[PDB]
Amino acid sequence: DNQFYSVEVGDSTFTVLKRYQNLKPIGSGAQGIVCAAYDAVLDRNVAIKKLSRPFQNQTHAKRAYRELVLMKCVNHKNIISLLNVFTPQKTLEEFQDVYLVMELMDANLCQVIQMELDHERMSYLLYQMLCGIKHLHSAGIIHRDLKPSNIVVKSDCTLKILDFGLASFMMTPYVVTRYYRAPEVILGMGYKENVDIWSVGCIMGEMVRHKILFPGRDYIDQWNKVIEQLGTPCPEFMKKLQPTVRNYVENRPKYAGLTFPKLFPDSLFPADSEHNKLKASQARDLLSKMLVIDPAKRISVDDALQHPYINVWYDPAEVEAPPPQLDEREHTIEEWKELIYKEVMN
Ligand SMILES: CNC(=O)c1cc(-n2ncc3cc(Nc4c(F)cccc4Cl)c(COC)cc32)cs1
Repeated sequence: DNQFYSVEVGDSTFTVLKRYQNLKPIGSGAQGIVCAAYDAVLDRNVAIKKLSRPFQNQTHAKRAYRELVLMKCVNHKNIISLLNVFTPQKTLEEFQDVYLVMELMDANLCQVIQMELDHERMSYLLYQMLCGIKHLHSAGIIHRDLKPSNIVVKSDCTLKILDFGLASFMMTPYVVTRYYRAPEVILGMGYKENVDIWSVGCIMGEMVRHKILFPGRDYIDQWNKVIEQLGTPCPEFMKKLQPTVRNYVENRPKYAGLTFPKLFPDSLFPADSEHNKLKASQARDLLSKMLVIDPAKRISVDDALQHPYINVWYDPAEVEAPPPQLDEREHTIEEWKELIYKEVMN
């Protein structure tokens, strides 16, 4: 009679529509436990994410509402698209949980990063990342927090970005991964579309080095890794800085910065055949153009898509697909609950 049923995965309770069977865990973290399942109605495997009272506080609520709203604005194969959204609760007063359903992928990009990838797969993953970012930008969405843990991949090299980036305080075991954020974000500068190119360069470089490029306890540590490796930025960059942050950055110890042959030596690249020698030099060239502190000097998304390392995959239908409510302010728990509930059941 009832449309739903409940099972215990890990230690969370999943109450899902009966069409979804054989729930197995695949991931946990920030704002959602996730299960794989078989969708008996679509005859395909899916991933199901549980949002446990997303309205419980501002940080959870703004992200839940935003990503439920934004996913109807984008339509692109390298960007999340939902198959279903539902709550097992019946009225607003009973509402607690939201369940999101998408295609089941094969792996997280963190997993792929730990592998040895030929140039064809690396360049195809990066090409798809840039296509998705370009689609987001065309829809007026600048991500600012692109990171591998929110990117998923299938065995055939196809890739999807799962989140929409930045707009806090969390009272939980949770901690935010900040290593892929641009200097604009680290330093509070304001930004344009190519803020996301930095994060792609951080992902790129980690595929080559198999180590996080700019680790650190906080932005303090992080900034130190940035300047130690790329060198202190030019005065032209300093002048963009708010006057207090400028003082801190200018008074940091001055480093000259390593060249990119030394940051990404030949050893890290496939370079036995002439084809692979050439691709290694094209890869390091692209790296040197997106790991650039000053956004005025950093390569754009469009130019990155024309780079010789990337454009071997080009095709008009992928990079330029037709683009498409609103982003809201501070609300109470009660108000967020109703906003999310109403978006859940359009
Ligand atoms: C055999 N397959 C595997 O081992 C793997 C499959 C995946 N995989 N595939 C899809 C997918 C979606 C989400 N998040 C999510 C969701 F489930 C539903 C709606 C929205 C969102 Cl953002 C997560 C959780 O990411 C932290 C992992 C996911 C990763 S490893």
